Amino acid sequence: KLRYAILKEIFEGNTPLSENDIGVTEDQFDDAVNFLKREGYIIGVHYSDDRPHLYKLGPELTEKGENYLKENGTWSKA
Repeated sequence: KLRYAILKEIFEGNTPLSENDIGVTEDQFDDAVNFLKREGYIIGVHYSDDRPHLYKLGPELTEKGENYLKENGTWSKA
């Protein structure tokens, strides 16, 4: 539901981006990033304190993640 939505925000946002800023809670953003990392949609996810933190350079999209945006792109967001 929010998986593509956050991915799209990453894609054009160029990172980093906040959770409240994209429109979700910490744990929602966290779960999304972790899930997307696991399945292989994005890479460059670095853990700091405990949770994933995005920097200004690092989060890279995979072909699968990029292709996913093309299909699930039919979502009114941004």
